[PDB]
Amino acid sequence: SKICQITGKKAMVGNNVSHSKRRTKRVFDVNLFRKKFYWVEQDCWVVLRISAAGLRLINKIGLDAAIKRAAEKGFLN
Amino acid sequence: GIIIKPIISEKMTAVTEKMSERYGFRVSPNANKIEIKKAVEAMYNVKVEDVNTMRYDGKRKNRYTSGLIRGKEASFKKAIVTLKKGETIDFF
Amino acid sequence: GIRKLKPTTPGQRHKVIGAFDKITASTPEKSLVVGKKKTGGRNNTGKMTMRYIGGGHKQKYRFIDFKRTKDGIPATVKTIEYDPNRSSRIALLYYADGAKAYIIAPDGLEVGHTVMSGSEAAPEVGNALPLANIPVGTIIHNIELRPGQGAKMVRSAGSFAQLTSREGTYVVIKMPSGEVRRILSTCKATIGSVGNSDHALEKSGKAGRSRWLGRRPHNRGVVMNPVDHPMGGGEGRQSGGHPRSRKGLYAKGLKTRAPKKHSSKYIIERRK
Amino acid sequence: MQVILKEDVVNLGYKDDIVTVKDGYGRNFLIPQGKAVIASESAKKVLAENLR
Amino acid sequence: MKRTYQPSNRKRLNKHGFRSRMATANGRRVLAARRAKGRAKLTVSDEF
RNA sequence: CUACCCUUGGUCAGGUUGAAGCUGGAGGACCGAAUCGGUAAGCGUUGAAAAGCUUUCGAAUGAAC
RNA sequence: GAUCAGGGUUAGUCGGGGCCUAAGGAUAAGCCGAAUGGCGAUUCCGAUGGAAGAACCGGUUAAUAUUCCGGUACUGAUAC
RNA sequence: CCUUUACUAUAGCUUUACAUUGUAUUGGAUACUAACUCGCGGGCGAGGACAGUGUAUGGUGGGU
Ligand SMILES: [K+]
Ligand SMILES: [K+]
Ligand SMILES: [K+]
Ligand SMILES: [Mg+2]
Ligand SMILES: [Mg+2]
Ligand SMILES: [Mg+2]
Ligand SMILES: [Mg+2]
Ligand SMILES: [Mg+2]
Ligand SMILES: [Mg+2]
Ligand SMILES: [Mg+2]
Ligand SMILES: [Mg+2]
Ligand SMILES: [Mg+2]
Ligand SMILES: [Mg+2]
Ligand SMILES: [Mg+2]
Ligand SMILES: [Mg+2]
Ligand SMILES: [Mg+2]
Ligand SMILES: [Mg+2]
Repeated sequence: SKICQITGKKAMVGNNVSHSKRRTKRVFDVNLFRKKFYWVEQDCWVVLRISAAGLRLINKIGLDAAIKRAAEKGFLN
Repeated sequence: GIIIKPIISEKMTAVTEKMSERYGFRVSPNANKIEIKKAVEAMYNVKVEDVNTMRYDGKRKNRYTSGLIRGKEASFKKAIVTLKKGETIDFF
Repeated sequence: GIRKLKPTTPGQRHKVIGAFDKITASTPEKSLVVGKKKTGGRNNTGKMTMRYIGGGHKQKYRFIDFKRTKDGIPATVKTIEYDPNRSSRIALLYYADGAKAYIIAPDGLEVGHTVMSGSEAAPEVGNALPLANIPVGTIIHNIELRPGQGAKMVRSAGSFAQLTSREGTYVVIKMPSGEVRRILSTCKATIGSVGNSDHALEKSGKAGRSRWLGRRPHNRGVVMNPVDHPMGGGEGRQSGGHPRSRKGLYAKGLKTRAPKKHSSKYIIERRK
Repeated sequence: MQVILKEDVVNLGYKDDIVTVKDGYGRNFLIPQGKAVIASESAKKVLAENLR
Repeated sequence: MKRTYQPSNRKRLNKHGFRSRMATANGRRVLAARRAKGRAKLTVSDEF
């Protein structure tokens, strides 16, 4: 599943619009990558599939709170 | 309900007239040879020495009405039983 | 090293085949062969992705040791065999401890010689040494790209490369294509050239030999219809315009190397 | 990215202090090694103590 | 001359039989349409 | 069905010629049945047949069937 | 070779199947992907192939016959 | 349905910017390793803030 595990972000459907206003279907994809993280509280490593927006949340409230927030809303499963 | 009925036909009467220990029954199509030897011996109280079997599908009986109303008779299995040499069976 | 046939039949008039004179054995080793399945150029979805492939003789695959990891253990050359899977010949080796392997047969390596691999091995034909321990100016084949991976370059019949210079952690090697590039000094190479150098003098002679080798006939684009090929169409023979493929790829000079490949840091001079 | 230095660090230093770095420097070098810890309110209160 | 229908019972069941229909979503969609119509013959597995 | 491919099986009367290495027995070699085709003519055209029949013809150890 | 009724196909060894694997197919751990799903082993399935378990001649019926009968063989289990 | 220097689009390829993405010396280079990438065997190598990818953008684009 191509879903961010911290934010839940997935691809959205839109249009290409030309100068003559021809509209053709397109996909807006997520800036999604796999990254390894050191988890200070648990003294371990985890690998997450997150967006660049999810990394911003990790680098603001910390890893541990981000995973707790992600598990409440149902993003990590 | 292994044995359905004995066979009284021209061929089988001649077979018995030559081999006095040779008889033939109709049995349930899914009974195996070991079971059939048990049934003929637990009902006629004899010593069965050999059993041969053959499977008959039923004859199709296609009638016509407004056409082709298919029909069929039930399938059966034939068992030719050989008794211990010197033993007989009486269907009366 | 070749045998030219007399023109008894029009199919044999221009046929030239190898003499098969270096071969010493007729059948392969049992523990080193396995039956090989044919693709007709079809991929795992069943669609034909490569044209002109199909048919040919049944072949068994031979396990060729391209890594030469048994370092320090001597080996002896037992037989030189035919191999349908490659243009060169192959040599069977019996190690002193009981192992057996096939290697590409270097030119000048013959039955009864002794071969070795490792950093403390003599630089002799058929020996595998790191480039760091190979003298400058030597003729070498079976060149590793990465250490521990295995020979990848300079393996076809008659091919060779020359080690020209040392640069510390890298050596400089000139390839069969004329390219000059830097290779890591911990990689491995085998001394000598690849044998069967007269393989490029053969002539098949007739269309049938191509089918034995597994190739199917190849059609020109100018003799098709426009729906099949951009070069098709026309009333009578036409040139078809600029040479291009079915997808419209220019066939007369367009460069296809990715212009930001990282290995360009190691390519000193280019010819390909 | 605000972090709490748990150790004395080259250039930026003076352990047990509030310092701001680029997100790459903190997430990838200081925290995985263990010369810093992310600065949240729930950790900055544990640092409001000095008791020296 | 050779005509289009050359029967093979093994090929018939592999291509159209009951177990091949049930193996895909679109095959089960076919079985649901034939049941809703009330067909007496569901697949080629019935005529046998 | 047909086009191509993959795996696994089968089939090819008889005669002739005489390469590499007096011998030897090669070949998308020769003649010719089975077989695979479909050159020419005749016939058929509410046909026996929604493409056939008769005679004739090509290949017939191979890119064969 | 039509309609109706009755009758007729007999195996330790034959042909299958039980065992094995090919092309290919379905999968496991994993990978990919709006959904439906697509891939993916040395795993399993799958003969047109391989099996170290073994039978041939004759005669009899209106209709079966290495199957029934005669003669002469062979191959597994099992008990003493 | 087919063609092209008809029109308008578009898959693909390619350019730059932001994100992924950091640190030193002297902006722009040089240098480093910890992000990230590949190989070996069951950590050691080789690269490296490039590459690849997302978004935006110019060019090309009868392949469609
Ligand atoms: K051609
Ligand atoms: K075209
Ligand atoms: K034809
Ligand atoms: Mg018997
Ligand atoms: Mg039977
Ligand atoms: Mg034409
Ligand atoms: Mg002209
Ligand atoms: Mg010929
Ligand atoms: Mg003929
Ligand atoms: Mg001729
Ligand atoms: Mg002929
Ligand atoms: Mg009658
Ligand atoms: Mg048998
Ligand atoms: Mg199996
Ligand atoms: Mg008869
Ligand atoms: Mg007999
Ligand atoms: Mg157009």
